[PDB]
Amino acid sequence: KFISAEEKTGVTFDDFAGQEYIKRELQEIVRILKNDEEFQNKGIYCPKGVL
Amino acid sequence: VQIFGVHSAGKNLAEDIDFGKLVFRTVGFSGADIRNLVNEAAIMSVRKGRSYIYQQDIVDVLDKQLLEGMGVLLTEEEQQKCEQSVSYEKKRLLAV
Repeated sequence: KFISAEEKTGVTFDDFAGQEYIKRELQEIVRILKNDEEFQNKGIYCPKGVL
Repeated sequence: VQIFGVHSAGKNLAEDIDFGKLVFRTVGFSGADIRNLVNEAAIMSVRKGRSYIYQQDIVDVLDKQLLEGMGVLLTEEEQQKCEQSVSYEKKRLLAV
């Protein structure tokens, strides 16, 4: 009973900078996961694990 | 080519799509690699807002995969500013 199911941390994308390519690439994955229907209509699937 | 056709059937490929001219870029690829290539082509075609997948889409996907190998993760503006950072005398030597 230790894993934090945290809904909000207070750290946004604007705080982490200098690696905008990685930020945009993670934005694509996050937007794919949130918008799975619209992008899955064209057959796009998100990866299960990002390291 | 047959694996690409199997794994890229249910997508809106454009009239300039032909995998026969990109075979040499996929030497050693398995079925999963070609499937990931098709998926990334769909992602990149969505990225520019393009409705179909162009040949330039797959070319740029392969080029991005190749440029990511040596540790260069740069956008267009940073690449252009860094190209403008160097001088002209030391660029003609590399050109020659």
